[PDB]
Amino acid sequence: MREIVHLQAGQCGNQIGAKFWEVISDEHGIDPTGTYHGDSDLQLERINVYYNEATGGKYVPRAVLVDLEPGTMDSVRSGPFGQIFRPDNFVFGQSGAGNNWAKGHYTEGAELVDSVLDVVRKEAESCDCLQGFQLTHSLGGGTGSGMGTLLISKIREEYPDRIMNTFSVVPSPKVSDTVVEPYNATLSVHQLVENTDETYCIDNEALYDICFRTLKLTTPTYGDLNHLVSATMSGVTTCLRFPGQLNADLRKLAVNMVPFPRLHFFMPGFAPLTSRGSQQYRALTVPELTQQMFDAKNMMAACDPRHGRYLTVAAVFRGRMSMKEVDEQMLNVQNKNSSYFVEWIPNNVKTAVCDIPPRGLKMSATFIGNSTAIQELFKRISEQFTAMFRRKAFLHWYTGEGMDEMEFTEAESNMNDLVSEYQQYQDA
Amino acid sequence: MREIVHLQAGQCGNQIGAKFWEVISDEHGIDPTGTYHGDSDLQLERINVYYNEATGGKYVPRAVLVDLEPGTMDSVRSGPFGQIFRPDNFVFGQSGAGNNWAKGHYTEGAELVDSVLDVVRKEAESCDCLQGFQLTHSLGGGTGSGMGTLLISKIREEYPDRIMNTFSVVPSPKVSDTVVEPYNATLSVHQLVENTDETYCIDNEALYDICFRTLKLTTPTYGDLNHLVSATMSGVTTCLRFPGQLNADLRKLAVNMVPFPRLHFFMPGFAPLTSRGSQQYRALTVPELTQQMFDAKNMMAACDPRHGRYLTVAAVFRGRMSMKEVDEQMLNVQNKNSSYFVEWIPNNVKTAVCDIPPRGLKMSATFIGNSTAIQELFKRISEQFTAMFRRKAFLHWYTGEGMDEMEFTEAESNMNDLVSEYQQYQDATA
Amino acid sequence: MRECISIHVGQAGVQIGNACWELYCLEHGIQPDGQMPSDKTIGGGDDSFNTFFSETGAGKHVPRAVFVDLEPTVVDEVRTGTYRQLFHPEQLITGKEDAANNYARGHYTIGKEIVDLVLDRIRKLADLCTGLQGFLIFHSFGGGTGSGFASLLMERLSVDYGKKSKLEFAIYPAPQVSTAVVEPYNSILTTHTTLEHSDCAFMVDNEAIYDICRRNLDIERPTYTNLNRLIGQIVSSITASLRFDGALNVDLTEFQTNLVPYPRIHFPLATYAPVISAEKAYHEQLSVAEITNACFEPANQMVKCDPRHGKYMACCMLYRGDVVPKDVNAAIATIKTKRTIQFVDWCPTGFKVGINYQPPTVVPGGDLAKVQRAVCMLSNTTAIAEAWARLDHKFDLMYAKRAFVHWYVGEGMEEGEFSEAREDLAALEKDYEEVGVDSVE
Amino acid sequence: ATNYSANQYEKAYLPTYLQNWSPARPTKEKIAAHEGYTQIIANDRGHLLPSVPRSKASPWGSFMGTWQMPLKIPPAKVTLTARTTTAADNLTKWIHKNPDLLNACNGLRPEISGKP
Amino acid sequence: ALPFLPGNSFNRNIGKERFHKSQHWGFCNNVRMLVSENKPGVGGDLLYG
Amino acid sequence: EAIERNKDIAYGTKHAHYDLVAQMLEKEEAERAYRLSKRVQDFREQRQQQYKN
Amino acid sequence: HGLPFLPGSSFTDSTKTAFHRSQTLNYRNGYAVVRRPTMGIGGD
Ligand SMILES: Nc1nc2c(ncn2[C@@H]2O[C@H](COP(=O)(O)OP(=O)(O)OP(=O)(O)O)[C@@H](O)[C@H]2O)c(=O)[nH]1
Ligand SMILES: Nc1nc2c(ncn2[C@@H]2O[C@H](COP(=O)(O)OP(=O)(O)O)[C@@H](O)[C@H]2O)c(=O)[nH]1
Ligand SMILES: Nc1nc2c(ncn2[C@@H]2O[C@H](COP(=O)(O)OP(=O)(O)O)[C@@H](O)[C@H]2O)c(=O)[nH]1
Ligand SMILES: [Mg+2]
Repeated sequence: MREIVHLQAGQCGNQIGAKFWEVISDEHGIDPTGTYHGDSDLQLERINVYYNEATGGKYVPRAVLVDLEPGTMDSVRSGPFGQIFRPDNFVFGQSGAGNNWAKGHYTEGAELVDSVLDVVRKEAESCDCLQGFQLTHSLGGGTGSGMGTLLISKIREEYPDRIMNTFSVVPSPKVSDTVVEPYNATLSVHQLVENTDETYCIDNEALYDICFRTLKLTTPTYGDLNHLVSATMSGVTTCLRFPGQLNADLRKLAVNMVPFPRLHFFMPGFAPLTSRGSQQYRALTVPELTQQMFDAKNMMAACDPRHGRYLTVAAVFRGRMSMKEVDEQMLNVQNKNSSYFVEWIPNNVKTAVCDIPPRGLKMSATFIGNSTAIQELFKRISEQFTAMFRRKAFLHWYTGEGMDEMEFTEAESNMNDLVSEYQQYQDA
Repeated sequence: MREIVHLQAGQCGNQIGAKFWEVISDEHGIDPTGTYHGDSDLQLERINVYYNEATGGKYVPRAVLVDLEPGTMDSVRSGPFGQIFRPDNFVFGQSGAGNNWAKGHYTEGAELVDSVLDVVRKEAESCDCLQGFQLTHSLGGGTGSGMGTLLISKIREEYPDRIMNTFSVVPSPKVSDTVVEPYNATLSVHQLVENTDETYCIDNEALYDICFRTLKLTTPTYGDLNHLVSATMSGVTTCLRFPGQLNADLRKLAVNMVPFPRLHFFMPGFAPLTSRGSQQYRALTVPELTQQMFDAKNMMAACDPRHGRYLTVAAVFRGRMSMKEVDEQMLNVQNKNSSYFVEWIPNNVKTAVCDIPPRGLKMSATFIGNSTAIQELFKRISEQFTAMFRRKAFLHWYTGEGMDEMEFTEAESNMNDLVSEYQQYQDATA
Repeated sequence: MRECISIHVGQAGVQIGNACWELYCLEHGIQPDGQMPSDKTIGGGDDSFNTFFSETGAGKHVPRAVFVDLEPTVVDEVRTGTYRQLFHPEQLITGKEDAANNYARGHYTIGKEIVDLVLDRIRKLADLCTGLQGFLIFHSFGGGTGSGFASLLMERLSVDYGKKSKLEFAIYPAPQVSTAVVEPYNSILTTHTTLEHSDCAFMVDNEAIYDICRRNLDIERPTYTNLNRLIGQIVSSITASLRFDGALNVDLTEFQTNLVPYPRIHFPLATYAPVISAEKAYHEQLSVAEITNACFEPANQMVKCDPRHGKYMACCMLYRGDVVPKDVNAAIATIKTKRTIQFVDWCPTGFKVGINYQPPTVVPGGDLAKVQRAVCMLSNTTAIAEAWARLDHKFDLMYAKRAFVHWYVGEGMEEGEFSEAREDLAALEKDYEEVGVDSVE
Repeated sequence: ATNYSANQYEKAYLPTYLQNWSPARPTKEKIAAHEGYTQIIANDRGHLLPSVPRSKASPWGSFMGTWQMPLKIPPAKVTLTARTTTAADNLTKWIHKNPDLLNACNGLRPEISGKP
Repeated sequence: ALPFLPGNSFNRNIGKERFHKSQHWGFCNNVRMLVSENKPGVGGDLLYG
Repeated sequence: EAIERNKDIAYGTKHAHYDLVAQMLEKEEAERAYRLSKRVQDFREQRQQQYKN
Repeated sequence: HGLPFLPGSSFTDSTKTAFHRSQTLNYRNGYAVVRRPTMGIGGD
């Protein structure tokens, strides 16, 4: 019908996927055993987008959990919502890459590329009219950034027309936890530009920014961070699963967000974030929802859009509202902050309404936006990659894998020609 | 009516068919004593296909247990269904072959052939209209690969028109359990290529694979292997015994599977091989059945059909279903994978249904496929035989029995004739 | 499954193995006999020990180690000790006569006798093994066995296992105090032959640990046991991510890769924090900022080199306990914003952060207090080139007169290999200088 | 002798997946057929005929013990990323110094990656 | 306690010792013959009936 | 149609119950194997005490 | 006490110990075996 097969790669991928598969189970009212315990009829009306039917009133996620190290699976499989995954879909080898992008991509990722392509193929053909796959990984890893590209390059050949998302994670400059982070990210964005329909650049440091200042959580676990990201991936396909006054989908956003195929990097957003005591003094209304969103403090990216031009904007709203206000509020921001919006594209924003609110909450919204201020990230990563690469440092690890050295030069050049082309659209 | 005499040769033959007669006893509701205790009336309607009536309301399988050694027959009698066989069918001698094809075929089995022919012809006469016989043996031994073929060659001369099936066990490349294995294998397959209507190639290393992959058994003994083979043998003649919406027999499957008389080698598989982790997360529905049917991992041979072209494909179904899904899902595999099916045969798949499923199960099927990937077995045996036959290795055992050296030349030239003729059918233009 | 196999060589190797394995047994729950203090066999339970221990058919666990020493008594103490039934008897291998502070004897005459037996034992241990992460090899550069036989074991282990990690904990010679006269000869001839055959190296001197244990833990009179407790704690924090879950786990290959920029240089310096007594920790609040600031103090390194006399090129960092990623990031920011800590030009981000949940266990009779959080550090810095320079100075002024070379030449090693090894270290120091130079115009 | 291919099941017999954690035997992935039958190459008791060609090298394999091995074994892992030209040359020279270690069965075949 | 199908079978031989075999069958009076109807099975244990 | 869906639910329940029986039987089998190993070990302990003394 | 599952709405224990990771996924012979996950993180 319209089905999504959720990919997975690496320890970053497994911990976001564990939380993400937790939260949609709550919207659809699915208990840890797998059965259905919801009370509203429409909670089970389009579940087959993500779940697959099994006997006994049981549903299984359409996931492909992949990692070079089994150790991440064992932590996943012992969670509350860990036994809901079918065991055959787990794909895992014996040895990892050790934050080396080349080991993931060329030598060890080759042995696990046969089985993963089988697990998706069985799930790809199970669904009649598959809408498109979806992957989450980190660019600072060895498996998610590593072979995690080798799936993407392969399945584009098999299934070109289907839509590939990626809630990939981009390293942050101020705090980094991998020394060879520049080389993996430089060699992965070069994969991302050629083979991807749409990308969401989520940075963990901005998640630390949000939790510290807005929610003011004293002890933000990595579970809290994944909840921030899992809530985003629900809000992009909520129109797929539930009806609305003006409906949408993945392709409706992607078509209406990408003016030229080279630009598919978008800054997500999620509106109703308040502290424990802030909800006392708040007012659940649409102008406040749009006010809390466009503030740069709410973004989970590492770039302020006030420095660039908002190319295009998507806003998807959750909850039964009156769209006199949503059109008037969307025009108010468009006309006030005129300098930060591009000129050759009028009516830059796309809107959609999904009537069913998230569970326990009255109103919500999410946002996808393309800016020229993101290139403040690619430009920022490049010199970190370049300064390493003048001295040929950390290169014997990569060169010992059999790759030549011109891959670094071209991946630098694609990275530099992208920001050059991206820079031109700012000054147009 | 339509009867089958189940032949038997060697330790592999006796141990495989010991399980086989049990699983069809359970299908027909027969106790170890031999009496009828079933409840459905169709459980005894076509029982005469295999069983023979005895006085006092008892049934005797129409089997002929043959082996040059009396060894395994003690274990056969000491099994759970040990005394169901009538004792006069047990035919045996003094000294075995010792994995020597020559002794079984020429110097020792030639004394044991006459007695087996007496029992076989006695069973052959008793039935009115016998469809054919059925032999289970291994190609890596001395008796089933040896005199087991001499039974084949003699009986074909006596009864030309009857169908002869052979659920042979071929040796495996990766681990072998006999060092003169390619000597007996390359010289037994020459007997099959002249005198056999069908052969099913069952390889153990595939059987060891399937138990771990699709069932996740920590300790799969040879009993679990033998039950896995015996489920296939039931699945080909279930449509023969039990009524169906669209029926088939052995001969109906025979006509549609051999395009030319030289090609009678297949690779079978069994559909609802479901693991003890996966029953919880599963939906028993016919696309899931044909999904696991055509996955190459489910084959029980040492050849990958993804490397060759499927000539003809058989799907014999068990259980009550809806045939629209049966026709549609077969069509989906037909067209989504175009390059693995030959182009000069449109609609390379034959389908048949049997209304009654296997006992204790709802839905099932078995698959018979004639592929050009089976030629990867013959060349492998040819090289392993040639490299052993270059230096006259292990040969003094065989030529000391009186055989000349020249049969090895013609057995390998006929064998390499088959691989060349198989290859030309793979690379053929429509 | 996770796996590290231990190849302790020498007297230092055996005593370090004693401390490490006592800590592992107490941490996992294993008795000194080997069986759990229960039956606990109605099902397969917690198997986290599988990276160090091996199950048997009797419900016993056998360590994945091979103690080797070329003299009997150090291993006989193990064979008669408290843990005398923990170790399978064929694992602990001994020899009749030792090299006696002679790399030549430990490399050519006596070392080559017990090469085959130890290699066969290693082969059986690896045969038992499914997912082998690495070989942990601990020895000293001074002693004859721990230099010569350990070098030859590495050299043949390269042939036997092409790609497996061979991690190297080393007792580096102390700059002033010493237990030997002929130790610089073994020190120069060891690194020269392990330079292309070793993957990483965790060299520590006993002197700096003596200063640490005096200054912080208030033990005025330390002992090798008191030092071995700290070394066992270091190895524990290294392999904790393999043994237990974490917010961000880290294998061996990860911190091998994010620590060594160039093929010849592989010499990190380790650091543990905090190491304070119970009285000292009664009054002191401990947090991520305090522990990561103490990790950078020159008066806390267990090598006698001040990194302010150099520049870091990498830092692997391993948090353990009730640590929080937000405070980790705050601490990383506050250490990056300091000029007293330099970094090379080519490395803007030189950090590799791992996180583990389980706080470090305490062994009875120890010195440390029970602490909720801790941190380990492996810093690859260029401030160790002064140590190599001092070593070359001592070797040079010994070698001018051909002193003690009559011992070495007889056993089967020529004198030209001395000069070749000295020239190799001469090249290595200049390599360190080229790395330490900055390309700023 | 010859290790053939399990095709679909080759990953079940991959050398690391059989607990053999050393570099291992080659696995022949392809096979070829020969028309006709095979000539005799050897006499009785496996003596090669005078007319046939006969290969060189010892009929005892090639196994080198502790005392047979060279006293300076070069490593398998060679990564010529930042080395100078002469250093690269001399390490290649050390690698190629003893071909007997390369031809030995239990000897090493190194991997040499990159250019100075 | 399982329906008889592939996979649903467990070897009862775990725990059993003395896997002796009997001498059923044999040639007496130059005749192929099941010698003796009263011999035990594997383990020296009685058959059924 | 309601009868058909009840039929399918019945077949599914039978399938799941047979799974649960199979798993419990394996666990009991592993317990029996462990017991046999322990009996072998205790026999060995007795003979080992004899051999030492 | 059953507050809705919203972003940043969760509490964690401050006194649980052990944190033992058990080996569910494993290899046997040349195959991959996925053990049924009893005995969660830390034994409980
Ligand atoms: N840190 C630490 N160093 C030790 C220990 N035992 C010995 N050493 C050091 O090891 C060096 C000499 O090597 P040893 O381990 O004593 O003896 P060996 O390695 O067996 O060499 P041989 O005595 O010649 O057989 C000395 O300089 C000691 O400082 C120990 O338990 N802890
Ligand atoms: N956003 C987010 N990032 C994570 C999480 N877990 C790990 N990461 C990031 O993943 C990066 C390391 O990924 P890694 O484990 O090496 O990926 P792998 O090699 O593919 O398994 C680190 O920079 C972490 O910041 C998570 O739960 N959420
Ligand atoms: N599938 C299967 N194969 C078996 C069994 N028993 C033996 N074999 C095969 O039979 C071959 C040896 O057969 P053998 O006893 O020499 O047969 P015989 O010489 O005719 O008696 C081996 O390669 C085994 O793989 C069994 O129970 N099942
Ligand atoms: Mg000593």
